[PDB]
Amino acid sequence: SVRLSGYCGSPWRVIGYHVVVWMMAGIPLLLFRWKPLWGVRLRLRPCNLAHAETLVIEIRDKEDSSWQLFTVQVQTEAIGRVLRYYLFQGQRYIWIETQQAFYQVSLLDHGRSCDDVHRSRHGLSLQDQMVRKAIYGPNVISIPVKSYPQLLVDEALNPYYGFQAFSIALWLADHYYWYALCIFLISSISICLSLYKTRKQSQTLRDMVKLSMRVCVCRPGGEEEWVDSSELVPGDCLVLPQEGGLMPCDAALVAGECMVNESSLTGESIPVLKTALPEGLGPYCAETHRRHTLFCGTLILQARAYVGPHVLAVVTRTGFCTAKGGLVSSILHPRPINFKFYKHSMKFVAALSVLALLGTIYSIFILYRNRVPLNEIVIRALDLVTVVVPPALPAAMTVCTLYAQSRLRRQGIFCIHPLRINLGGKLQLVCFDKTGTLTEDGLDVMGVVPLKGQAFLPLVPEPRRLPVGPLLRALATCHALSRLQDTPVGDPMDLKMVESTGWVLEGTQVLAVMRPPLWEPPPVPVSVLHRFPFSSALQRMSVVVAWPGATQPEAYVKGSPELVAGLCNPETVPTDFAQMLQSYTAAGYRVVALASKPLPTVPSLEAAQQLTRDTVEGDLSLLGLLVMRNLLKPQTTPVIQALRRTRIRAVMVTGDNLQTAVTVARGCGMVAPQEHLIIVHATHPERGQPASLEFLPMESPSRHLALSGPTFGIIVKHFPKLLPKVLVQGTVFARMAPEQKTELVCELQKLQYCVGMCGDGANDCGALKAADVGISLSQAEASVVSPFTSSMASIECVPMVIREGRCSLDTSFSVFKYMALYSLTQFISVLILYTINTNLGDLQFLAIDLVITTTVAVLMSRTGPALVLGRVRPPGALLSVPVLSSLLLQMVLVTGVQLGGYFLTLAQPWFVPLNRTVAAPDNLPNYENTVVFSLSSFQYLILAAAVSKGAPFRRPLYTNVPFLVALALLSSVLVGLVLVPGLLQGPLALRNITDTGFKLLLLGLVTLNFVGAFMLESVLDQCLPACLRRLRPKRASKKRFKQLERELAEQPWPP
Ligand SMILES: *[C@@H]1O[C@H](CO)[C@@H](O[C@@H]2O[C@H](CO)[C@@H](O)[C@H](O)[C@H]2NC(C)=O)[C@H](O)[C@H]1NC(C)=O
Ligand code: ALF
Ligand SMILES: [Mg+2]
Repeated sequence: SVRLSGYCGSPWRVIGYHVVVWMMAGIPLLLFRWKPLWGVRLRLRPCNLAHAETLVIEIRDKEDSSWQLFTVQVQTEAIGRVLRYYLFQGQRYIWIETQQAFYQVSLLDHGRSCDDVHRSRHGLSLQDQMVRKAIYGPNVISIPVKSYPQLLVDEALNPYYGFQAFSIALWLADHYYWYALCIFLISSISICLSLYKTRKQSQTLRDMVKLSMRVCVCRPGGEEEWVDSSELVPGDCLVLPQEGGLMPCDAALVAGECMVNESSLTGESIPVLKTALPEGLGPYCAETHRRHTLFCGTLILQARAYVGPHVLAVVTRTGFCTAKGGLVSSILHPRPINFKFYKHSMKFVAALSVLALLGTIYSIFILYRNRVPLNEIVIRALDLVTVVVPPALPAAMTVCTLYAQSRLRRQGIFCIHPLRINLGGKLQLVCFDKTGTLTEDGLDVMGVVPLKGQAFLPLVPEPRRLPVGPLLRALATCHALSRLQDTPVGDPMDLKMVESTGWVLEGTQVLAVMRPPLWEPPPVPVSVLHRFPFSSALQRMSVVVAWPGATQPEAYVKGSPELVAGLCNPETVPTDFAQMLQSYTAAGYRVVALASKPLPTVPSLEAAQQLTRDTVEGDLSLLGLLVMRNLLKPQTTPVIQALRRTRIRAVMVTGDNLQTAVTVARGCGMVAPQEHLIIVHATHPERGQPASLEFLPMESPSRHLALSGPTFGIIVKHFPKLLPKVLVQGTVFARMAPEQKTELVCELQKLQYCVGMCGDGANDCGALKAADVGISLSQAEASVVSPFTSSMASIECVPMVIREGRCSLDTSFSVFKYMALYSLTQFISVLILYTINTNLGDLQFLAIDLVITTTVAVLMSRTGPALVLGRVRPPGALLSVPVLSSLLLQMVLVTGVQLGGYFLTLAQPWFVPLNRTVAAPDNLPNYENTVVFSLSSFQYLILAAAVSKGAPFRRPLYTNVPFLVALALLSSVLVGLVLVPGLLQGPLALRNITDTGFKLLLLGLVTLNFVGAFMLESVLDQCLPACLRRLRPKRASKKRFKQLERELAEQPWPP
């Protein structure tokens, strides 16, 4: 469905439109452009799609008519005859000139037979390498680092900077030099900080994503060590390293068997067995199988060659095509954040521009009636537009976030992009990674089962209180651990077993001698006679150990419990073992069984110790099983209760097994004991019969759903109508691919849920960016991508960022209301004086614009958040009846006092009219200016105090002593300026009033509007919500999640 079009034109015609916009640099274009689509369409000069410079790709969603616009450069490279390559949206769409046909990179895949990949077991000649290198590019994910001019274009395209630039120009023209400098300097640091930050993030991301490991391509002429790094081709063959190696390319292992860590892909640190691909005549690609294939970013722990000279693999995917590359494409190319407040603010700012256009005509006509010079009128008309639309408004709103960032830094939460703190306020759903976020990172031995008799025996709580004798020996001496300088080096689970007992590891053939904790309530310090490894096929490791009693040694074999049972004698094995194993597996307790064979072998003789691995392990008595699980965390259960009490929903997104997710979620309190959990499985249509949705309930002593990634895939394609019904009711998503984690967050946010991701990353990094609020719980990988990074290493960060957001959004509402009211009250004062051929004097404007607004705006935004989270949520809508009503009614009172005062001043007999001949600047001292300015000054202080709500989301206003002091000291200066004739009257161009009575009445008008404003705001705040229900009782929410929850209330999908 993509709309791809070719382009060419006359060089003079291209230079012509470069004279129109490129000389202008675009900043006028956007000043005359609502949106660029109309311009974009035919700005570029069209041609045959055969030959092009850039390509207009317009991608349409047919269903929603989603005609998204893109323009993409044409790559021309010579293999030996030039081939056309197009780098669309990251990925390579390759154009064959001969067939006039676009073909995307990875269209090679035709379901290439398992046998086809086997046929290409060895990489072809330098001619094949040469062309493949041209077809697929280098084996790298190329993150572009853009230039300061290119970054400056995108930042400075923002229309407000255009308006600020226009404003600063007019201010330098009208001689308002002091404030002009302040707005320019504030802008300069803001743009610079944005540019510096933008470059740094790309630089760090480019550094992090780049992998530089030298590899050995396998070719009969070409199979040599470290022959290349970035040259490895999608068809090429490679030798897997015999030890630890980080895989550069997604590949399939032709020969041998390997153990890999998939922590990048899944987030589970436990090693996974990969075996040599069976040669398959059937035309099947490995994509579906996903089983015998090692992915880019995975670590090969162990690589074992048995059938061949070395472990041998064939590449499948390279560069941007690999899954890692898919995630890099996911973290690049980001959709903008949809926030009702920010768009509604721009609509309100636009509405003020319509009032400015009206104001300009009133200014023009009345000044023309005043018969002022034409020159004056054009500067003054424009000046009013800058009075109406406040040029500092963005800078003011940032001050709220800047404070909240500082509080968060003290709490240990390091937040880049502080405007994202506001999004914290609106969060309705927090999505959680399981491993190293909600649960503890390493599996911990919970207990051991004795098997004393024929049947199994009860689990022992404390390994430190080891039962003294053979179990105590077995647990202490069951080590694969290598001795290190004041440390045991080895596998964490093996370390945990040794640690949990409390025994410490320090003859001719005596190896790694085992000793006690050095408290006696048996010390019996013991030597390991023989040691046999945990081969992945075998699933068993055997340690022969002899205690210092001149006794027969015992051989302890630790293995997978079924294999241990198979090896173990049937009299030793219990019938209940299967049920016990099943129960512990279902509980999420890792079951690893240790068996004992009494051995009639002379100790300290290598001949006696030496036997066949299978013969030693062949028949034994099961000594016990070992049970290990994640312990949730200390603070995990509390945080989830608070979120659930607040009515914020919690969705467990894990890359782990669904059975584990079910038990941890129940423990977490995501699913409470009363709450009923349904398991949803979708069977794919492999037989051609269409896909079947199956719903199975879970029994335990707000109905919600548990899903797997495969199921999610089948629902996202084969049940599109039902996906919404899943998403609004699904609380556990398990075995989810790192792409699927992003996709969950994408489909949640299209349902109008404001969504927050908390995770330790490398798998959820995509979700961390995608989510409106992204919290990293690790300083590596996650930290770089996440807007918010904790160092606390708990879920307890999530409530703090909600609280800080709720304060920040409520403060941001008040600061916008203040900045709106200040611009309008100045707009009234300027127009009121303009009617009489007068203006607010220079240095009077400076008093209001510089000293008053800055002081109240900086000091009103200090208020920290409310102590405890409440069910009520801060409003998201700035363009709404409650806020607009407050502004309209406040302005009526404000206009009232000013007009009343002016006419009262006219009414008094001492009053003398102004010159009206000489101009607004020329008539420096005048009663009308003095009374308007004197009344107006107090209103800016009054409005600031009135708009600060405080109590529900922030600490009480009285707690903000600095703000009250600031208002008190500023109020004193103003009250002094009216009451006493002062030197300052000369600089501020104010005429003293003889009648103290009139001045006391003028203060009277101030105290009327003070009491009035506070009462007017309070009464509206109290009654308007009640009035809303009276006016519209049946009023229903527009948010899609709210509607779907209602539908579900009427009739339940999977009942
Ligand atoms: C108001 O405007 C000015 C204030 O300085 C004064 O007007 C000037 O007065 C002188 C005589 O003192 C005349 O020669 C000028 O023609 C006046 N010019 C203008 C432009 O007004 C005076 O105080 C007031 N003007 C009038 C006309 O009374
Ligand atoms: F640690 Al996870 F999905 F549970 F990355
Ligand atoms: Mg994790």
